[PDB]
Amino acid sequence: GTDSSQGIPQLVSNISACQVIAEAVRTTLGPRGMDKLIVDGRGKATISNDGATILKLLDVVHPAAKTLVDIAKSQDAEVGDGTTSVTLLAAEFLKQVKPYVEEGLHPQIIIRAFRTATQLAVNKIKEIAVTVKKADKVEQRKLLEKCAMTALSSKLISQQKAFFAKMVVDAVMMLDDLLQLKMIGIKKVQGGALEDSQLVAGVAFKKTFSYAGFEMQPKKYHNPKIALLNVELELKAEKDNAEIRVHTVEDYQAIVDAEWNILYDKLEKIHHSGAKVVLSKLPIGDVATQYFADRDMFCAGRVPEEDLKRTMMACGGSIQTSVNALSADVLGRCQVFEETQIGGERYNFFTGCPKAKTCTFILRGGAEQFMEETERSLHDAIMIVRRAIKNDSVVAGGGAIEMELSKYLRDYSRTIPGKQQLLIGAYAKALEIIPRQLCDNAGFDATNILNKLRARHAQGGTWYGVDINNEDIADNFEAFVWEPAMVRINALTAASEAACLIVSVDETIKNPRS
Amino acid sequence: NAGYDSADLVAQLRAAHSEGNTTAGLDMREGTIGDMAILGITESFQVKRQVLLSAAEAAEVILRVDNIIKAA
Amino acid sequence: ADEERAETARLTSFIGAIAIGDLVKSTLGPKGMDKILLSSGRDASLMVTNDGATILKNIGVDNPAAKVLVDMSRVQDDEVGDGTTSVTVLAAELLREAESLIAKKIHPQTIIAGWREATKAAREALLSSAVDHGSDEVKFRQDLMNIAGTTLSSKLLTHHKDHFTKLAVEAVLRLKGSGNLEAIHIIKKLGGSLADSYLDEGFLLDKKIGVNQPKRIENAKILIANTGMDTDKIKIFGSRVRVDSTAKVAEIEHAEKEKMKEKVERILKHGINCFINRQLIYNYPEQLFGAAGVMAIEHADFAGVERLALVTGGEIASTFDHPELVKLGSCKLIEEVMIGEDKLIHFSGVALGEACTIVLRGATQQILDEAERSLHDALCVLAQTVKDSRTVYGGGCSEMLMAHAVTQLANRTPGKEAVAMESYAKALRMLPTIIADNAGYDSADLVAQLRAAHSEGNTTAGLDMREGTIGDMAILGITESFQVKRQVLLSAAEAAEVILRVDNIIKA
Amino acid sequence: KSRLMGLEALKSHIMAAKAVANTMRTSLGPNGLDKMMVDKDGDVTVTNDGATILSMMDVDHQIAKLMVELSKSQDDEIGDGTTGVVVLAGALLEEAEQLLDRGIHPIRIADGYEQAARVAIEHLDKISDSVLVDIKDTEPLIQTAKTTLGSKVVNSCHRQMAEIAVNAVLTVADMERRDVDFELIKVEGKVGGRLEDTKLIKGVIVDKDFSHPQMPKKVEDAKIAILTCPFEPPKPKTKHKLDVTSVEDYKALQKYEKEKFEEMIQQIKETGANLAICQWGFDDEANHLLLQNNLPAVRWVGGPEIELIAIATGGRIVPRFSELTAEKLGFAGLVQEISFGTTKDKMLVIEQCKNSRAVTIFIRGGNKMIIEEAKRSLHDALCVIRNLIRDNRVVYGGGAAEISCALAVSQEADKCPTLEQYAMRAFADALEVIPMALSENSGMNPIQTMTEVRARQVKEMNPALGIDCLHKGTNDMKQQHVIETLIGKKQQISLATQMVRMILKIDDIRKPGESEE
Amino acid sequence: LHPAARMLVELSKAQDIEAGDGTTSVVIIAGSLLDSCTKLLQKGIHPTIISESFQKA
Repeated sequence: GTDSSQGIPQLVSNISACQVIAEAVRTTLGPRGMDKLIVDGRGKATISNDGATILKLLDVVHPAAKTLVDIAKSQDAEVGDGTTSVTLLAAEFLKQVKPYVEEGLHPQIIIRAFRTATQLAVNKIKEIAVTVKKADKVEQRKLLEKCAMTALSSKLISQQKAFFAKMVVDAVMMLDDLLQLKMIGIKKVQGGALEDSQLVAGVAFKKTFSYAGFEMQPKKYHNPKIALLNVELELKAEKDNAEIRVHTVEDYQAIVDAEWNILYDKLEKIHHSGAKVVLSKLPIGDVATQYFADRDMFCAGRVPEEDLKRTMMACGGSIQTSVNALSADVLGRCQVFEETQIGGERYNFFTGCPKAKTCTFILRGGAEQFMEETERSLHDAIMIVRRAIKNDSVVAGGGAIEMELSKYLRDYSRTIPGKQQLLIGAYAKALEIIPRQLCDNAGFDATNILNKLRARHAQGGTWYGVDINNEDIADNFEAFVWEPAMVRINALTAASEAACLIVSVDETIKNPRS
Repeated sequence: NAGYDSADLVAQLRAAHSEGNTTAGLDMREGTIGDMAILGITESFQVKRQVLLSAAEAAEVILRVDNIIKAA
Repeated sequence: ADEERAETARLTSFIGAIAIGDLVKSTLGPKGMDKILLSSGRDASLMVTNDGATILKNIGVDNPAAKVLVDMSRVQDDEVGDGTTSVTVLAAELLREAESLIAKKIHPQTIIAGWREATKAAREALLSSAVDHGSDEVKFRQDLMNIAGTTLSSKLLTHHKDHFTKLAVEAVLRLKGSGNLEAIHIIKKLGGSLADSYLDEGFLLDKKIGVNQPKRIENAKILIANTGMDTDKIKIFGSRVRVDSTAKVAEIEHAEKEKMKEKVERILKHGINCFINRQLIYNYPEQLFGAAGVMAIEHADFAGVERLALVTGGEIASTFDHPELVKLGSCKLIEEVMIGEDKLIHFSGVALGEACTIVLRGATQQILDEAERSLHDALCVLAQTVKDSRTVYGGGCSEMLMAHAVTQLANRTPGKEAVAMESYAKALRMLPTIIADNAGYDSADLVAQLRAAHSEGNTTAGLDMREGTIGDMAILGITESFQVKRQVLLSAAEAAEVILRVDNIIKA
Repeated sequence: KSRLMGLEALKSHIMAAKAVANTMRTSLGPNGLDKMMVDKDGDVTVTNDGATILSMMDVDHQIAKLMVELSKSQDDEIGDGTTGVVVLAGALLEEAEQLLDRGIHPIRIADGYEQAARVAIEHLDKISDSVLVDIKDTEPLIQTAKTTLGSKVVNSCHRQMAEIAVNAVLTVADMERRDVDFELIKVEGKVGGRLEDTKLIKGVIVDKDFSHPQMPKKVEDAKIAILTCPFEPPKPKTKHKLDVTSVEDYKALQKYEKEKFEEMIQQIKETGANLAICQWGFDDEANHLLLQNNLPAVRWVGGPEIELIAIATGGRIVPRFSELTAEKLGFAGLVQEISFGTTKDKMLVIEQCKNSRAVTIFIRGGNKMIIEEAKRSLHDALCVIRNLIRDNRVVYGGGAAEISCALAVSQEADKCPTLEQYAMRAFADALEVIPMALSENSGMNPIQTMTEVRARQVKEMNPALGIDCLHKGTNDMKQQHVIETLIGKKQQISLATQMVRMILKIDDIRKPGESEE
Repeated sequence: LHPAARMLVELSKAQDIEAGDGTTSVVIIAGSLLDSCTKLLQKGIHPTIISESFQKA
């Protein structure tokens, strides 16, 4: 059969279930803000501060619950940043219109009038927007750094940022011209100097399999002709799995010296088709590694394809599912291959590559569970540093602009209404909740702080905002607490409509009724 | 009463009085073992003989009535 | 995982070992009330058991605490003898001892060391109470006896226990410090003789030789073989398998008759009338071997070859093919005799000596089993009797002396551990209690007095729980090696102390 | 599912750590009590080691999984330091919850610990920052392996184990590299041995022995044949075994396997290597032909272990028979099948002295526990000793430092107007449970115990003396020699406080239930 | 079938092979013994002290 339900009972059942899923995003995204633990299904666990990551892993039954799923993704597909903020805002409106729907009064104009300030806001947003490009140098590496400094400490690292931001600087420029986010891959270790990360353009390699002596196997090449290989090299190579056997008489010693041949053949197929460092995405056998040891040609196994790819994009080369290497572009090469251990694990650095816009970071965290968010702070900086690049105009962070926009609407809350101040009072307030969430999830006084900003926002102040480590009043733009204006613009688009959309629907059909 | 170790201190004062110690006892004021020379906590033979007297009777006398007939 | 916590696991460590420490101590002490092992869990049956492991082991152990004691007291039994009864109870006793302390929460640090020291106190007190009766060899014979007397006592044996009073002492003496089944080779067989057992000459085996072989051979030169036939000897041509149809099913069993005959030929190259092997044959092959002139004497006792080889100068070895790799031996006579209703072939001509054979005749295997085990414990404890000829008076005298000497030590030496150290001594005095009721006799008036009585110095005097009386443990011969007694003091402390240090049990 | 936040999961956080930590704090240190822990397999495992308790448990919550994994770092890193990093990590939750119950926002209290974790590791730094070399450290190493070996309650005479751990770690983990290396340590040992019987064999000892006693039991220096060649069934990845069903099929099976191994044993002996160690070792048929050609050689070897005789021996590699040459051979200083006095432990040493690329500790014990006893004893010794070999940095432990660390921070707390003083207090207040719980495992008043040391730490102004970690009555961390790598002392802190922090930033929980491992 | 029930069937069968008669008679005095034990254990008398009384009987 098939189901459908109209009605305020369902239309409120809409808005109720709508605000259920925003629960996740309505905690996180702040330096003293929260991360999220979603342990779903079979006992699979996930720690992601990103909503659009966890939310899609979480169960969303309702059309509204599923409508906000892309709303987080909508901001996630844009900057990769700010999913929780765009999702938090939508549910806020519902709290604000909640009187009106319990009043029972919703002219469809109310949501149609949400679009008005949505424009006007993102207007004033891009209006007040100020380019950071010609503002900061030409190379703009201070554009990068002061966006690197403050975007490293907006999640975790306020100390390393003094050391790291300048690396977040040059990693962005190097990698950029290629928008791949894999080539900035950071290498975590321990046992060296902790909380010290070195930016290395060359790709360190997590895994390589080399035995039968490690000092009779060359670990370094100043022209690696790089075997980028998806090939597995098996322990013992049988001729057949059928119409052959083992020992029943002749094949006892017959198979074995023949078993060696395919490995003599195939392990060499890498060599005579060329290699020095042999990077196999799949394992290397022990007597096979003895072979490569006996061949004095560096052999790697179980290599991540991504390390191959960063190298592939570094060499202009490619990975090979074939032990046959038929060209330098299907094979790979560099002008440096160096195996070294920084932190106690074998790295294979490809440096001076034919291309190498890869930026590898050898990083060490203060401890076991504490080491990860630094890299997330590094990339998040790298993201919005690149996003301060991918958008010239970058406004004050920490919800600095929304407060004025509220009063900017509190203007219309005075100015506009025959009615709609009810909206303009409701609507605007929901803005201020997102940075309020920070003072909240940091345990500091939003209202106080936000209104301490508002007294100066009463002065006409706009970029006045919160530094979200202290949760304190400041000017976020000058503090370089920043996100681009389009990021601000992109938020109000979806979150306004989601309220508008789900309002237009009081009726959800279920065709399977299953 | 003091909240100190009876286990230790007693068995210490037993470790005192196993060999025998006529000069010392456990001072609950101090919390630690202490002299009985009349350190001031040494008490008259009058009381400590008679306190020993009366209840020594009663216990065995409580033993003496197995039979109790209660007519209330 | 699943973590038993401080509350349950230790009380579980309390109850389980205490629940298994109850049954064997009824059996235990002079005139110990037997436990009846009830088998309703495998078959439905009754079993009369004084035996610790038979009580213990025949009941599979589930509880983690019931594991260790039944495990520890078991090896204590195979090692030091009758350890399943002692160490189980003794540790379960100390577990009964810990509880008030644990009810008082005496620190798990305190109790272990407290019982650690008091263990020495009793071990030293036992040692103090231990005196060599083995000063003279005949006294040492008696010392071996008096100590075996406490080892061999309180079992269902009758002429066996007495046969092993001398036999252990005879074996333990001529081994000079040891005891063994190599000096005396146990043969447990059926027969009209109930507990009757004697020291065999050469050795005997259970089987009758019919068909065309004479049942007795003279001038027998033993050809010893670890190798023999299964009635089928695997070789190059022995792998023939013709079976396809039902006719080849009919033909295949007959080829076995072809297989049996060629096996006779390998022994003829040796040229000996008497060939002994460790393997067996049917009658139909018995028909083949006596016809060819080489007599097949089948399934020779592994100890029987060792019985001869030790006396006859022969060598024990493995993988026989030709006479050279295994030294020859000589029996004066190879004969078959009538033993009760049992018809047995018998080797002899060598009498006693270094290696002996002990034939155990019985109505059942029950009367046979205890005899080897009662000797097993005797030999080791009488081997212990060599190391320490100290025989301290058993039947509670050793027990009631130790807790005494523990006590004064358990007093001033601890400033605390009197909690433990005295609780230790209490367990030592518990064994005399669980017998006193079994004797029907009062524990209390006995124990505290009779301990102090003989702890004030009547050492020969002690607990005769046959009669229930205060009795002399010397004239009764109730005394035993300071070793066997020291060792059962060693394990049970741990089995109680180990699971005390266990406050938590995780279940992965 | 359910998003479970506020006190809901904050319990689910504070819940799991307590059941975990307590069996560890009752097993904490030598006074820590030895816990029998039986599987669903019905198998008794007696665990006084929190990590082994952690290895024994998996408690249901994501942190209880990670706490098992938390110590493993410092257990890999420092060895010792497994139990304390966890037991206190739950005490912070006790601290923190009350602090949140004080109304202090969770991220507030979350931060102050780490914020105060500086002085924690920083006050430690001041005790011994020292560095010594192998022959110097061996005295502090045995002095630390007085405690570390004795941490499993087996140190007695085991300065043998300490001293072989002295030269084991420096070999593999160099003092100059300052990189953790246990890899070239070859863990080796066998049940049936003794605690008092333990060896550091600088080369590799293979289980297999000479194919015959008639063939010599000595292979000379070097000249070892490192090969993958079948002398028995090859056992590749996948092949099915078919046997012979006939009389005429049986005879020739014996001739061929004779004909190739002779030539192979010849060619190997003709190659000039007087020990053939074959990745596919000898059948019993290859043994007599090996005796026919009269060469000493080894039977079945593990696949990678023939590399382990290639790396550790410095012998240049020949992978397989087909490539045999006299140039590339296996090396051995001396080849001996060695019995240690327990024939239950019997190894053929392929001996390495000049070039030893895998150092081999050989551990022994009467039982599976007793080896493992000595194993986890020395291995945790090994790591602290490694920590000390790189930099020999110790402190007077057992809470004597915890109090002294509790001074500064809890003091330094009020020095700050900042909210985190409460955290800093509760930080420095959470430190002292270790001697407390120790004194409890030590069977003493835990409460005065800590303050006995602070009465000292008043007087002392330094851990030297302490309370009783050994229950031996001398109140010392000094002459009692509670001495451990100051590195790992700092490893518990950073691991404990910063993990809890990461536990604390997450009150956000999507699980079907509350605590899901 | 009961721990003390199984000895009964035994007890019966034995007097047959013991005598050839009295098959019931061994059991008719069995419950005779089974009573006296009670009053003794009701008197509280020790069972092993009760045990050899059977011998003495």
